[PDB]
Amino acid sequence: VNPTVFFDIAVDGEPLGRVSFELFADKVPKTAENFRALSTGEKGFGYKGSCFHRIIPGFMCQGGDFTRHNGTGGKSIYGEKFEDENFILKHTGPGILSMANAGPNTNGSQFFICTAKTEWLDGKHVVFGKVKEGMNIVEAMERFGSRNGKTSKKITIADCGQL
Repeated sequence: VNPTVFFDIAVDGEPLGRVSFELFADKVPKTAENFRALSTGEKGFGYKGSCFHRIIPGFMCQGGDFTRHNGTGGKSIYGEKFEDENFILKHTGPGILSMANAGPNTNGSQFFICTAKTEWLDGKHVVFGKVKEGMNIVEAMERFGSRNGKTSKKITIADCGQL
């Protein structure tokens, strides 16, 4: 019953592979629904064609800024921003999907996929999903990051949607 969404990832336009996520709609329904709808594009905007702008190996891959492509944009399906729904789930290790923010109650569209345990984020970022298939593809993406987060090649969501 929890939804599954996919991203098809490309590297300088060349297909890399597919990542699928389970969204924890049973625990964070509002947050899960935002990501789901942005991944299908059903509200007329969303993730398709957007990039992963910041990738720090051994930490995380951050994306979802589909309006400015650099970490300073994005919007939710509820408006520019929405509240921190709850902090029931924790950042327990690689594969966790979590909301980026700029302060309390400032969730938009930006998210990150953790490639390490990031326990210091517990209670500050809302965890709402986890990689189900294709963690190997996230690992391959990570190799195009750097210490300061700039990517060596352009990493994009070529297609996405719901499975």
